[PDB]
Amino acid sequence: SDPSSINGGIVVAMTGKDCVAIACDLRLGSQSLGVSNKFEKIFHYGHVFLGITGLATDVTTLNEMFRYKTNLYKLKEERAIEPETFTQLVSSSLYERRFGPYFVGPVVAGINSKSGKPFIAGFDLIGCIDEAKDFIVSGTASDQLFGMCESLYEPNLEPEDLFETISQALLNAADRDALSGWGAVVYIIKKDEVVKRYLKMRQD
Amino acid sequence: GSRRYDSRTTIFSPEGRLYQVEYALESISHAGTAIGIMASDGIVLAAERKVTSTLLEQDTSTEKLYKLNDKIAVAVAGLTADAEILINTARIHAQNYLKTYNEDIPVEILVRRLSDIKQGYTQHGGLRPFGVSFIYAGYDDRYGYQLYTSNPSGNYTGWKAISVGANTSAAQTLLQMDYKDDMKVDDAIELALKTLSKTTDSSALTYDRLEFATIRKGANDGEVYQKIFKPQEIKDILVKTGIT
Amino acid sequence: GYDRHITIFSPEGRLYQVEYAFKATNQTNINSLAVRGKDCTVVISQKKVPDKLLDPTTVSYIFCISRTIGMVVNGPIPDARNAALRAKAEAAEFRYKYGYDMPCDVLAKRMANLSQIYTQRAYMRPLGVILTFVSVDEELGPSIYKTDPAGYYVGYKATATGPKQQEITTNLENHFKKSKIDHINEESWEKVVEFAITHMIDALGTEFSKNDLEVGVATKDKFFTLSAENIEERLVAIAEQ
Amino acid sequence: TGYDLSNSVFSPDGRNFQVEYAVKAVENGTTSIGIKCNDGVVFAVEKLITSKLLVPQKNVKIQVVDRHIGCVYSGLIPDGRHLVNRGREEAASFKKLYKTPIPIPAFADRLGQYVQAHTLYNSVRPFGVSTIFGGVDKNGAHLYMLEPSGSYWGYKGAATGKGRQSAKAELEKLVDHHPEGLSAREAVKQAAKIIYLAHEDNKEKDFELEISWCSLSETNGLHKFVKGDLLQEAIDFAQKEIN
Amino acid sequence: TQQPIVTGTSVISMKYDNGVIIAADNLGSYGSLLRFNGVERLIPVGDNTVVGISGDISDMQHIERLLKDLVTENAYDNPLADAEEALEPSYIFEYLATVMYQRRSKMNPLWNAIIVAGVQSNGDQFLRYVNLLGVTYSSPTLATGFGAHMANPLLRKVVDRESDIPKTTVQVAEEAIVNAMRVLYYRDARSSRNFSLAIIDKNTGLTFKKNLQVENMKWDFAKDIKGY
Amino acid sequence: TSIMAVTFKDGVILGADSRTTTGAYIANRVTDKLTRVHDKIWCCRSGSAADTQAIADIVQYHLELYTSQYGTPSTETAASVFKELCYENKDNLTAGIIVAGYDDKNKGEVYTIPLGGSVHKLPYAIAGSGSTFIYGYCDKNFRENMSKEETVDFIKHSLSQAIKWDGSSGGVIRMVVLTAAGVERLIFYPDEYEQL
Amino acid sequence: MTDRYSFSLTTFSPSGKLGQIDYALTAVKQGVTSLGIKATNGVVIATEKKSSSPLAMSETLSKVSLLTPDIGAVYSGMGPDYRVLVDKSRKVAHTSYKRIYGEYPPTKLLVSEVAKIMQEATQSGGVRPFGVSLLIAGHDEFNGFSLYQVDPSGSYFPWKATAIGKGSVAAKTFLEKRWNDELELEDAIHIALLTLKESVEGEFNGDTIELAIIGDENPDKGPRFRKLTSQEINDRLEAL
Amino acid sequence: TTIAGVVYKDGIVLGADTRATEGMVVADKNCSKIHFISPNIYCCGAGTAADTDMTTQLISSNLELHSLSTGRLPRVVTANRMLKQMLFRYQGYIGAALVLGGVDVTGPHLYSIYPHGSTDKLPYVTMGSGSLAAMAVFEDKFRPDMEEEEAKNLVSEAIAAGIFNDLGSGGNIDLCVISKNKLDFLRPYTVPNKKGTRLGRYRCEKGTTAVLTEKITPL
Ligand SMILES: *[C@@H](CS(C)(=O)=O)[C@H](Cc1ccc(CN)cc1)NC(=O)[C@H](CO)NC(=O)[C@H](CC(C)C)NC(=O)[C@H](Cc1ccccc1)N=[N+]=[N-]
Ligand SMILES: [Mg+2]
Ligand SMILES: [Mg+2]
Ligand SMILES: [Mg+2]
Ligand SMILES: [Mg+2]
Ligand SMILES: [Mg+2]
Repeated sequence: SDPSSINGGIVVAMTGKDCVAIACDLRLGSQSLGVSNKFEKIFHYGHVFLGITGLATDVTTLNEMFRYKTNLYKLKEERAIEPETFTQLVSSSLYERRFGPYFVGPVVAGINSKSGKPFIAGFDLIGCIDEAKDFIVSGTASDQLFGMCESLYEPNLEPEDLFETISQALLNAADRDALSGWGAVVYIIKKDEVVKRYLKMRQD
Repeated sequence: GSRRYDSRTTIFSPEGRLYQVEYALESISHAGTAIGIMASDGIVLAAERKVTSTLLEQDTSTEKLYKLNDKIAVAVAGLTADAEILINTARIHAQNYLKTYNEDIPVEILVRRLSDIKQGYTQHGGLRPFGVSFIYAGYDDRYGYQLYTSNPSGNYTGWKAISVGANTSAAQTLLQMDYKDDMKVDDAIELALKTLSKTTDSSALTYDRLEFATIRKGANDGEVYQKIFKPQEIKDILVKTGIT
Repeated sequence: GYDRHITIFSPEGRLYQVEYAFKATNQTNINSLAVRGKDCTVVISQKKVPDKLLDPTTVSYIFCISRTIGMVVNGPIPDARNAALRAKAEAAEFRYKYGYDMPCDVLAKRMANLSQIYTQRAYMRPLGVILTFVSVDEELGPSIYKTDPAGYYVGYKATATGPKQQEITTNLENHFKKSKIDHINEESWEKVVEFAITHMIDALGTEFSKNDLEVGVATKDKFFTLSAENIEERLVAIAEQ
Repeated sequence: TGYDLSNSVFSPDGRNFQVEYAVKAVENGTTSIGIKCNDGVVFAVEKLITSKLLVPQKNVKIQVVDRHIGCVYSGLIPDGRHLVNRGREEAASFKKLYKTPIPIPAFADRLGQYVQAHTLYNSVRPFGVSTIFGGVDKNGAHLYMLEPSGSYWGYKGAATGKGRQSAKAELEKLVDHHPEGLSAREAVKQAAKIIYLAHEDNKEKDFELEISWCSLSETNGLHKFVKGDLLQEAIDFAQKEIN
Repeated sequence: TQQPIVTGTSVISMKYDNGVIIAADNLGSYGSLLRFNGVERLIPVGDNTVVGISGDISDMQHIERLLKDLVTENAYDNPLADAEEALEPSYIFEYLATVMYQRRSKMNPLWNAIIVAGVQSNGDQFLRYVNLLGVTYSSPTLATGFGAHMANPLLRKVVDRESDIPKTTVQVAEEAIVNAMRVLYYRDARSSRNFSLAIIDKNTGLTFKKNLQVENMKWDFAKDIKGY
Repeated sequence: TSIMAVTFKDGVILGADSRTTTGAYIANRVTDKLTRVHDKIWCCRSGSAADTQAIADIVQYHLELYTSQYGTPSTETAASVFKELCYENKDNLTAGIIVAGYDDKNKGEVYTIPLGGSVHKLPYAIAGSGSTFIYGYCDKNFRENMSKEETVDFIKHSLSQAIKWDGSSGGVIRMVVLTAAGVERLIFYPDEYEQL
Repeated sequence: MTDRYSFSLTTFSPSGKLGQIDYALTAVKQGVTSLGIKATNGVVIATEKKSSSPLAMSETLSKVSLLTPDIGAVYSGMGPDYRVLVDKSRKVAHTSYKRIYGEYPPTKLLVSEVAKIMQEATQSGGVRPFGVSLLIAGHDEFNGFSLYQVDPSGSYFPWKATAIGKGSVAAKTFLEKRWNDELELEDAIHIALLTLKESVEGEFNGDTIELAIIGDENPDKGPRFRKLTSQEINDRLEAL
Repeated sequence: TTIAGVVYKDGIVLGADTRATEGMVVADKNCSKIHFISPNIYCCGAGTAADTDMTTQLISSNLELHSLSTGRLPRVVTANRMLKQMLFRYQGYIGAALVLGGVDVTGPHLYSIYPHGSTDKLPYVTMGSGSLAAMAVFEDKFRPDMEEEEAKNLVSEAIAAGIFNDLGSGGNIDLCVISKNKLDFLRPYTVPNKKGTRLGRYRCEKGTTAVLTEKITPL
């Protein structure tokens, strides 16, 4: 009965040369019992990508909530929300539930369409923004992901190289965690193309 | 007390009409004309801006045509400020439905709720009604393309072609004359512009006094696109049909 | 014509209740005046006690709002005291919330904002008063700010209010044309009080005993009113020159 | 016009006609007075004996607030009771927070602000009373008079009701003839005289006299009614002066 | 829910032929610390009633203000406030009993035990107890807290039943009360030597005695105690 | 904390140490526990720093608003406002406050308000964790109608001992003198008081 | 006290007119002239400081208000009504926008929020409409420079250039002739000073004119809103 | 976290480390902890990080509105009051531990604000897990009325003490110097640790990861 480790799962994001990557596993369980191997944790609102780990009901709820909020934004603003702005919206929304929080670990990823700059960010369950040049990690194998990213990562990787780095970071981290894995998805994001790849990984 | 200064906005006349609703409709009849035409492969929305000045910024302007979601738009006739209150309510209502059911809101459901809000202002609360008539243009996978209208009474109805605002009597006669069921979008575009051109209180219909939009399935395969026309695109479509 | 009974617009875009509240301002038949020194701000007002049965010490239109801010009112006493109690409460709350003494101009703006609400909301009448606030602000120095039933407010080099306000105003305008400066170039508040009384005498064309006047003085870190004997001392000094 | 049909409406003069109409109700009421003295205040009132069937001494009109303040009023009697009830609440909440009994000027503004509040809205009616009140606090004696507009001042002597002008004239003579001061026991006797003299303006029905006082030396700074030997002595003093 | 901080100990009392006697010491304890040595815990209401209070002193001071405020309120529009419509002991008690029970029922009690002693209009002796739970009872002798255990046994030897009240004079009753206060000072660790006593008689009225002391103290036998 | 207030011939003096702790760490060694609620009404604060600071601020606000309407409040009135806050919020407060002020009618006055929110008017008062160690001393050495110099010495010697034995007390001894003459602030350093 | 005015004080008349809105617009007509002009690299807004008395310090009365660092406002009509709209405009820019998105609202949306507040005074119980027309000039990253007018009804329109209040009919004609799409900011200030001279009766200088610009950043960003000084106006009046 | 501040001759010097932690893990090595309140007032933050960011942002917003209305620069005492009164109302549940420093019309002022709503007004303060290490430096070397470059060095030295000796603190040293004539926001002031150099290249070559399916979509 620790809300952030009932269902399991992980998300990681990285930056490269004029690109960003965000990846997640596919497991949803109930403690020891694996229930679903199709539960994606990465969503998008226009060109801004959001990954969410933690309690799966809150993952779903928050996706629905940010879709709602970014739809209204776009109608009023007459433009797509940018990553820097969305990051602030996520923070505000989480801190609104300060003493009854959503049990989640969200990760923002995307390229600002005006400046061309790759952007990633992470949050705690209560809204504190963690910005990074390099990588953001989240979920039940966050320790494992921190270790993988800190040793594998280098700056300014080409999209094809960055794919290999982020995939190896996720896979090897997931295999040292009982509650993560069961399939994986990687998103490679360039200024005006996005490539989504499913990874082959061990299914135990 | 304050009884002295109460207009009693929600009462019946001896004839069984609602004073304030009737007077709001009289207000709307002086607003710029807006026309909706439903074709088999799309919908046209056309509206005449209220007497323009040459120093008005035309491109960054919105007065008549508003987007409610990706599948539904409205043409406005009446007080713009009143319309914006209602538009935001409608926009939120659409998003509530999407959040609840994970499906885009069916057009009639949205129209009914907006119309129900208007009705309330005529039965309780002692406030003036909204001085607005809407043309709703939209698509859903149940009924396909749909046109509706609502007015300050909260009454709504569905149409193949319809006008609101000024000179609706003349506009409706002209639409009734040239409309047919097998019509295409590009024909409907022409009918809309021709009708406004004849009913207008201006000397000649020009690009700078018009707002124009289409809702087509003319994207790529089985999906709906909203095109709010830019100034230059209205200038081109006005030349293409030989009005200017 | 119910547009003259509540605060809604007439066909010519006017608010008659606001206009009539301005006429209530002069109902007391009292004239006030405010000027600034180098170090101080002096306010003076006429004191008329017609009834012999009145306790003259309790008849006042000058209020000590806070330690630093004083306020003179032109208008009926019930509305005047309503304005005063609110101003006191507002200035106390400001100090609690924000940790420093409410400036004269900020209080003025606040009371003007309250007045504005009564000109827009129907259930509340305007107060038939004009409020003149005085202090020596720690940032802006000697300050005079004035509020009316319209919700208007502005700062002043000097000012006057009442039935015979225009006479006093032009008298002051003519002095500042001559002196070429924004204030009374004087060291002591005692002489700025003397200037204020002297120029009121000239403009109104009347002489004053000690009981015909009321005087408030603002200095750095306190506002205070003068006793009958303080004013008498001041009247003697004018007469001996 | 119509400016007089609704409370809180300014006329084109800048007047609130509804308040002025409340003043008419006060002018119609019986005479009440207040006399400030050396170390206190004295209150008196005319009680019209409508019928033989009224129990004497048993329809008391002067009212105490806290233990040190006395209130008397002319006009609509129920409106006066409503004002005193509020006064009692205001005095209670002052003593609750600040411990000390409410000072008289403080108490005066509590009534003043409350009465003024009933001229701010058309959903209330102004008070149909003028109230004479006062007592003894840490700074000595204070006498006040409060009117339907919310206007109040401190007084040496005060009068309201049908015989106010007669009583005012009589009060002004006392102020002129006693510049040093009047004693509490003297002021009681004078109060009786003035009510008897002010009764000439209401002389169809004969009346009953009611007096109260607060004095630092005579009542120990507390409000007390004048009864028995001291009352009959004050009545006899008044009877001698009318003849 | 709270906890009592500054506290008063026993209040003791009894009936006699013409009236009642009540007494209490002048100490405000702060746990084991004997903090305040000048606290009056007998509070008179008019000239016919004395309310003796034990327990929390902050709550006692609150009750003191309620009684003071009750006297003010009774005087309002009451020409007979010093005569037929004066406050009776039975009125004052019932008010306090109502308050005490209301407060326990909101789970926010006044942390006290109270004895209301007085004489009524018709000369009848009034003596009744109420506490933080709203529990009430009357008896020829009443005592709170510690006094219930030590004072009552001594006082009941003077008045054991109702029929002993007419046989008990004011001298015998006052001796018994003062004697009981001595016994409490020997044996109660949270008591003091200094106390107040109040007699309410139907003939002689209210007599309030301050700055009394326990005297005639037997300590001599202490010198002959050697070890355990 | 060791705080006290003592009435004397010309008025009243308040005294306090300057130590604030979290367990055994001294968070502030130069604390001011003597705080102004009016020109000549001051208080000594003990208990929770946050609670006493919040109370003192509310009281200062109340007395400022009192002054605006009714002029200078009595010391009794100030104590009553403290009591009202302490008593009604007893369940959520840890505040032991001594209130001390100078009137011209009443001269020097001391009111102590312990944890329950009771009020006690006394010739002098001691409070705080360090007060326990000086009850014996203060009772033996206090006299009524002392001079200014005697009262300063009485407070200095007393708080010196309270500081010596209480670990929660220390730093400097601050004092505030309240008389008809005005308000005087005194400070005494370790090198003076420790060797008394 | 019961606020019993729970009903609308603005209602439709038989002709379809909303009386109180029209009457509010008449109040705007009586008010002092103010204008706004949009250049390629900036926007200018201007008005006359109509001093109620020469003893009054007209510097203290600011007709031109900063709403956000990149947005400014000016009005014609009732000053107190404007002052409370500026207070609400500033507050709504923080509560409903900056505390959510971590940036200031774009000009069009802040305008939309002010417009909403004014609409509600036109429909809610027991209130009259606001007796002001606003001219709001501003800049934001995605829309660039813009200028908007807001009326008592709550209706708002974007403008290349316009005027409101006393001499607005004459001033709008003057601007139609002079305005083009290749104006620099200095050229627009020059045209603003020319247009405003027509409607002013008395003294015409930096102490009687209030003029602000939305332009380049003045050293995260610097603020684009700048209020011109009394000296800066007088310098441009010599090259007039 | 190690945050600190001193009052020097001309004004205020604030200081902070840059380590953000998630339990025992470092989530950000160069995280900013000195927050903007107003142009003349800044606020170092310790305790719960979200509470620190949101509390300083809210009070910065409310002070901006206050300053627009009054037309004058805000004071530190009002920043202090607004933070204090809010934190008190939430009875410690908002875990914000702030070092508030700025320069008024009344001169330079420095405060420490605690989660429960207590404040101390002091010439030097330290907060966070590294407060004892930092306070040792101040007790060793602090004197009143220091020159600018001396006060800078003392704060830097006090943050360094926290960086090296406290495990909760680390990374770079950020300073903020506030006086009447200037505001100097120095980030980073010092880089006391070089980033550890890696001896091998562990990055995988292209095609190494096993893919199931791919999808490309343009924007
Ligand atoms: C040092 C303060 S300390 C260790 O001495 O108490 C920093 C101060 C700080 C860093 C960054 C910022 C950003 N502007 C402001 C202040 N504090 C931290 O590193 C804290 C450690 O307590 N870290 C956090 O609060 C982190 C934020 C990280 C994502 C970057 N959040 C958590 O650890 C949350 C806390 C929490 C809150 C409510 C309920 C449960 C847990 N843990 N989680 N999940
Ligand atoms: Mg696994
Ligand atoms: Mg398995
Ligand atoms: Mg009104
Ligand atoms: Mg020690
Ligand atoms: Mg607490």
